[PDB]
Amino acid sequence: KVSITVDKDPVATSFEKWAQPGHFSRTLAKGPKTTTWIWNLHADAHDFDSHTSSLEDISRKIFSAHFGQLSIIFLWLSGMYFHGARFSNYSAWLSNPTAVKPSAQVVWPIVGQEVLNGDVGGGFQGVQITSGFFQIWRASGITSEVELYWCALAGLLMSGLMIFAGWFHYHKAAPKLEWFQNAESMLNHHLSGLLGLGCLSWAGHQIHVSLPINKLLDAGVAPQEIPLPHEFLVNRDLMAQLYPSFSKGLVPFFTLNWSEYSDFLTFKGGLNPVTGGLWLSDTAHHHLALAVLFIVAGHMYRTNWGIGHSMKEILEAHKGPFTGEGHKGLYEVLITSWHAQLSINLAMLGSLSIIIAHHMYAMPPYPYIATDYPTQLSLFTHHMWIGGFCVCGAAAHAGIFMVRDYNPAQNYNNLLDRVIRHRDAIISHLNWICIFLGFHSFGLYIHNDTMRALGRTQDMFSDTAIQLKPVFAQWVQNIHTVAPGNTTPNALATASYAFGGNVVSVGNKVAMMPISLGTADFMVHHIHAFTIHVTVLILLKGVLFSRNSRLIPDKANLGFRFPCDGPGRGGTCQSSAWDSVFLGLFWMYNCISVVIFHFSWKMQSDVWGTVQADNTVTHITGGNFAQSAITINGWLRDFLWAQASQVIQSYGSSLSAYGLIFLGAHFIWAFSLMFLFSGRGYWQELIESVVWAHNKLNFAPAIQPRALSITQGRAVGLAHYLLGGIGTTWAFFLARIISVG
Amino acid sequence: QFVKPYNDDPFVGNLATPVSTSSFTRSFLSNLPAYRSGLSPLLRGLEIGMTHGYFLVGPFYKLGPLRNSDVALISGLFSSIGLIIILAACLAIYGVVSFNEDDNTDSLQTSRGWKQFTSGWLVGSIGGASFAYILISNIVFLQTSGLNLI
Amino acid sequence: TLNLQIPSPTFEGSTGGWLRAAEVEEKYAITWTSGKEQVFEMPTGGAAIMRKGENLLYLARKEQCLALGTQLKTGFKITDYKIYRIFPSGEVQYLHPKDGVFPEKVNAGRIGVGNVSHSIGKNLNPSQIKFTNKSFN
Amino acid sequence: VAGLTPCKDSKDFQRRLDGSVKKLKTRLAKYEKGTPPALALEKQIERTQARFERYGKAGLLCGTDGLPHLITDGRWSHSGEFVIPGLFFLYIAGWIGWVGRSYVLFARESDKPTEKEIILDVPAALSFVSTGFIWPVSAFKEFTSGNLIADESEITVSPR
Amino acid sequence: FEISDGVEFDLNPLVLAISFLGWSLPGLLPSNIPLYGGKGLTTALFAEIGEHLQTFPAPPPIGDPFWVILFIWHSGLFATMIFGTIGYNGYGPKSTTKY
Amino acid sequence: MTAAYLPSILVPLIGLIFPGFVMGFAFIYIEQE
Amino acid sequence: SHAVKVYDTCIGCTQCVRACPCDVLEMVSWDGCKAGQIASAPRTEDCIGCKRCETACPTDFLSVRVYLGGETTRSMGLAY
Ligand code: CLA
Ligand code: CLA
Ligand code: CLA
Ligand SMILES: CC1=CCCC(C)(C)[C@H]1/C=C/C(C)=C/C=C/C(C)=C/C=C/C=C(C)/C=C/C=C(C)/C=C/C1=C(C)CCCC1(C)C
Ligand SMILES: CC1=C(C/C=C(\C)CCC[C@H](C)CCC[C@H](C)CCCC(C)C)C(=O)c2ccccc2C1=O
Ligand code: SF4
Repeated sequence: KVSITVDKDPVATSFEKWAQPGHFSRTLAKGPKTTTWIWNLHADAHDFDSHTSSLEDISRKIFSAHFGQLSIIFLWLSGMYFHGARFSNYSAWLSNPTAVKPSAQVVWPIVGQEVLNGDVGGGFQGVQITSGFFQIWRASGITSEVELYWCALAGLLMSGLMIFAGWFHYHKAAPKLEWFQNAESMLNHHLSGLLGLGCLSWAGHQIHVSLPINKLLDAGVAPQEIPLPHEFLVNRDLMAQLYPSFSKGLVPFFTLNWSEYSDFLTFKGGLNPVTGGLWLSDTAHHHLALAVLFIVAGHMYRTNWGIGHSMKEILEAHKGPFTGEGHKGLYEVLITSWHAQLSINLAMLGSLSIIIAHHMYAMPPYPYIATDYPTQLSLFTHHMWIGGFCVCGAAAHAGIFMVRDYNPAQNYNNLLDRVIRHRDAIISHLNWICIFLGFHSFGLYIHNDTMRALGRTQDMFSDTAIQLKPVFAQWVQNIHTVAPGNTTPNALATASYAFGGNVVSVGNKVAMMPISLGTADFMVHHIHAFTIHVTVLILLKGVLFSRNSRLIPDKANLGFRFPCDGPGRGGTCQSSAWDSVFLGLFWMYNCISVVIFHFSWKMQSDVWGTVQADNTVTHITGGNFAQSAITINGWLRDFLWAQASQVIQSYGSSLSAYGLIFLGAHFIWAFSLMFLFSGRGYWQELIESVVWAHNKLNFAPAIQPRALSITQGRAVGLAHYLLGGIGTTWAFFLARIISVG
Repeated sequence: QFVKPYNDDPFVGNLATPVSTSSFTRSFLSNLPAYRSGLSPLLRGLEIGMTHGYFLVGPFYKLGPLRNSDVALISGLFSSIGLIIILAACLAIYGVVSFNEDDNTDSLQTSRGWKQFTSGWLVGSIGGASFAYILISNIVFLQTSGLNLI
Repeated sequence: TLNLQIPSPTFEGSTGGWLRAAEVEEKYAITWTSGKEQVFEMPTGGAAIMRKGENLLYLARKEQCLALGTQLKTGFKITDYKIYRIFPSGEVQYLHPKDGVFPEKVNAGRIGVGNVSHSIGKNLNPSQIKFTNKSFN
Repeated sequence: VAGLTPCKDSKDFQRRLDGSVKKLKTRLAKYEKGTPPALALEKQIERTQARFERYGKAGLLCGTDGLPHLITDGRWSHSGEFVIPGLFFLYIAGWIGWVGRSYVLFARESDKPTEKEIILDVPAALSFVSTGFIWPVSAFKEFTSGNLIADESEITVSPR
Repeated sequence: FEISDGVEFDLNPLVLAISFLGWSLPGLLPSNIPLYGGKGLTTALFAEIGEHLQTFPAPPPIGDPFWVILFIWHSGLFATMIFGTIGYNGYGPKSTTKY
Repeated sequence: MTAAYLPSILVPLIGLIFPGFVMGFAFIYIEQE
Repeated sequence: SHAVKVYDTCIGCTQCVRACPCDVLEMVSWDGCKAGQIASAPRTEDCIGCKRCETACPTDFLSVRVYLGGETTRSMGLAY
């Protein structure tokens, strides 16, 4: 029976434990004999599985932590809306979106930092923003700072509601483990209620607010002259002017005469010629169809009324001759381990973020986002980074599950056991494929560099020489170009003009034009494959060898996160799943850096640009990608050296902050190498000398100073490495794109 | 059902799988020269080298430095011969280093057996490279990869 | 002595088992009695079912054998596990429970090997044991 | 005068001032009069002019680059450039160190020194913060009374 | 025929024939879209094979319906082949496992 | 036979023959009982 | 093989013996410590060098020391 059961007043709200750091942990509650205690407090703050053996306690803590996170996110959103309402040039941008640069942040004039308040436009000077909030609001139909103030108020109220809910559901009414372990009910409610009703409500909002307001805005009406959303809601005649099918009502809906709504529910495709974004009348239909799909999908599982599926039955029924027992035990694993669920959900969320980055650039969804090149680049790279981090976290928590919550008794001759029983084949084959891809993807660049340096330019892998044409990608592009009318008969235009078609231009500037793939694109795609495969190798190898290996037969006893197992067996450094995550994070950084560089150069060289009166488009770099992106020297000179000019010549401008952050990110990246190339013994001995100096003056801390643990040194090195690298790319990208757009 | 212990030994570092222990796999492996029964190490080497020096001429012929020249095929054959000599040297040094002079009766895991294998491999490889050179030089379809029919 | 007829814990196979080095150099074995049919974790990877009675298992390394023994002793309550080492000649030797009692508890008969008659601070210097046969002890 | 020219009478300094003011005025020309941007840019111009005038009158020396240079050798004519500023530093830093050391000893003679070092006894900490204003005489008094320097035989050291 | 060390496998070609027909007969369903012409998937594939055999050495140019028709038809055919072998060997007349 | 031929006569030697022979002999020496 | 040595500082806690993944350390009789037992290293040829014994040692400076020496198959922990 799916039912609600809670414990009343399980934990008393009191500050007694606020003054007892480490209370959650038995080893830490004693006190800080050394400085390692301080670091352990933070490393084990949110490891609820190591505080108690009670799954109920862990689940309640997780529920309340989620409520706190939602309150933080709502506060973030309310802050963004309030800054848009008070410290922005949103009205001027609405008046002339193609001339004034969006800005919603202003700095104080203290030490000359007021230079960062650049001339964005609209009589306003602030910090140009690249998050796309202006376009989000324009699509939502917001035309005033009053509406943004009300948005901020709603965000603040929801943040308060979420924090109250977290406190209430930890200290007043904490649900029980039987409540938590309702996968069928939770999936039904999420799918139908959360997703389906969310997209249904958004479709209603688009049909009643966004569509007419944006129709008038594209018609050129002034934001002040556009009527209000409640006017549209209550005046069916006013709406029936813009969309003449509202005079028909909901009778077509309930009689299945849905064609009557083709005026505002259509499958046009392409991009709005005025704004350069997707048709909001297409987005409304998209969200309505998604609502139907999700509400139907949320009726699949059994809750209380017999109708539905049991995922245990499905999984146990899915087995074959190559898999023995198949998916047996997985339902229990997933309703008894939060780490397995976290790994699955993180992998899916990161992959979704990557998919979102690709689609949101090729099919600009918001009005006036496509010609806002800083926004496009920033969003693409941002979501790429989020996806990479989520994937690495998925690997980490898969390893944590394998070490902590994996029980061989419950997993016998199922898929998990069989994977562990042939892990050597998997890793050896992935090793071979990684080496093959590395060779035949990077040695090609090396071959080209050597041939261009030797003057044998006819021996290179180039479009003007030996060719490596991505015929399959070009074939798919041709399919998608010709689909309108043939394989998608009732669509007027292609899904994206990147596959092919006519240039979409807004404000004498390209919004989206065909993206042509050649030898350089073939090369960079195979390098992307290489990097993804190597990252997968590192992460999967760590996960599979988390518990045991030929080297360390008892590794689950050492744990998921241990430094080593000593200098024996030749040396057993970094042999833990945690260290696999550490190296795989390095490699994820490599992969995403190459991906975002590919995006930046390709889009600045073959998509983005200004279109002349001759209908010809001149790009930001002008075709340098086809003949330069085939050599590492080409990348070093025509991309890094060439495009770093904007950020290195930003002093004295409003991008001087980008220049300074460029240098500081370089500093942090280099500073990471001190932790990464070094070990703990040297720093402990240096601390011994420094402590002698302190003792010579008859004083020294009661908390004995210690060098960072081996794992913590690796973690600090990795964190500084990632911060420095990503910050360098951040400053470089933003300075370049805000200078040339 | 399909995946089982190797040789009914659950603790050997192997699994019996369709790719590893199917009837087609076993027949193919047992009929390859490296495993066929009755062949001398010399005949094994002969067949293997014949097969290898043939494919070697093409990559060199069609992608080598002198591929757009009138001496592309001869250059290719020559470069195959050089690589064959290098690999024969590798085989010889491997034989002298790995196998000691005890006599196991030419089982391909003996000094004499490996010497015969490397000699046969050299002869067969050079012969196969020459055969491929002759066929390419004399047949247009091979010089154009079929772009004579266009 | 070791009886090579003891059944094995009905393992389903793995790629973590012993390799040619086991047939050429050394192959370790472990024998233990179990009161029922439980599921244990192989030191090489995967799950196995131990039989009711005596169980014999082959591994490539003494550390693998001793990790399996520790698992049996702690997870389960089996402490009659004996470890042997087998050479290609058929020279099966006996290693664990070397004297029939585990090393963690003192037993009469053992002789101290590698014991030194001072603290580590009394070790000689390499300069003092250089160009000589003296030991830093 | 030492090896450079006074900054109050340097064409390079005047040119730098002119360039800064002209940049600000060019930025201002595109904003309506009385609007917040115009007022902000005007205030920036005023601040630049005041800074340059004050630097000129300060007696700072300026090189061929047109930027003030500091003579940190001990010359009393340029004490305000390094020495007096550095004396203020040394005062503040000795204050910080003296009060921190005092608190370390206070926590040392406590029931739970580690608890006192992670969760502080801020009344006593503020007491020490106050004491820190005569740290030079206090520190020398500690030194001469022998409570500062520990003996060689009472400090742990590694073996040779 | 042994699919593994000692596991036997029938490898009946009538399974292949039945799966081919199961995917191809539905493929006859015509469509007036340009890709198919007026005809179905299987008939369009046959027509393209003949048309590009008339011009033998020259491959069907990129953008020709041949590639898309080939890919879709073979995707469906392989799916039906997998399902048919599953049905014949697991749900068939001599299977042992209750699937 | 002039000195101008010496580069073409020697560079292949020093760069392919000397390394090959050295590597083979060193291989035989290092792996030898 | 690695050279494992024990000194007079042994207190007979036996944790060095219990921490060894191999069986290299065993308890023998002694009169220099209250427990009456001292660690000894008879099977030093099985030592891998993990220093788990060193980690599980409570005496100021370790009573058990592992000096890593020549490497063999067993020392390198090579299952192949
Ligand atoms: C420093 C020494 C050195 C020398 C002298 C050469 C010489 C040569 N290299 Mg280069 N090469 C070197 C180092 C050197 N390489 C290194 C370190 C690398 C690794 C990056 C390469 C990688 C490399 C590649 C990838 C290629 C070359 C090629 C060539 C050829 C030049 C182009 C041409 O038209 O010839 C080609 C025309 C020919 C007729 C080739 C005839 C070669 C004969 C058969 C050589 C005799 C070999 C000999 C019998 C072996 C003895 C083995 C013994 C030492 C154990 C030429 C044979 C090209 C080539 O075609 O090589 C076959 C080529 O594709 N080299
Ligand atoms: C849904 C997201 C999610 C959730 C709920 C968790 C939850 C958990 N993770 Mg994490 N994890 C995630 C994502 C997530 N992870 C991702 C994306 C990754 C990949 C990087 C990881 C990788 C990972 C590892 C490798 C480990 C965990 C561990 C844990 C557990 C304890 C973490 C802890 O105590 O943090 C407390 C919080 C901190 C220590 C703060 C860390 C923040 C660092 C210092 C960087 C912050 C920089 C910040 C952005 C500012 C930069 C700007 C600069 C100018 C200041 C906990 C169950 C640990 C575990 O289970 O061990 C047994 C563990 O070892 N996670
Ligand atoms: C705005 C300018 C500025 C800034 C941001 C800093 C920042 C810093 N200075 Mg300072 N410094 C400045 C100007 C500045 N300085 C100037 C103008 C001078 C010249 C007088 C100095 C001279 C100076 C010295 C001599 C030292 C620093 C140190 C430091 C660092 C640590 C200070 C500390 O921990 O204090 C908190 C206080 C303590 C921890 C107590 C002990 C240390 C202080 C400095 C002792 C003061 C009294 C003592 C009797 C002085 C003897 C000096 C003699 C041996 C030369 C810190 C990064 C310290 C450093 O880098 O150490 C590695 C350091 O020793 N600075
Ligand atoms: C695995 C797979 C999947 C899809 C289908 C596909 C067919 C591609 C299949 C793969 C097939 C492959 C890899 C085929 C490759 C074939 C090869 C390399 C064949 C080689 C043949 C070699 C031949 C004749 C050699 C002939 C040599 C001769 C006379 C030599 C004669 C001589 C000798 C030996 C010595 C003295 C001189 C003299 C007399 C000239
Ligand atoms: C430098 C270094 C040290 C010495 C560094 C230490 C002990 C760090 C202590 C730094 C102080 C205590 C942090 C506070 C001061 C910082 C300036 C503030 C930023 C830190 C907070 C945000 C946490 C190690 O101990 C170490 C250990 C293992 C591998 C590599 C290394 C290593 O590289
Ligand atoms: S741990 Fe150190 S002290 Fe305790 S027994 Fe083993 S050796 Fe002797």
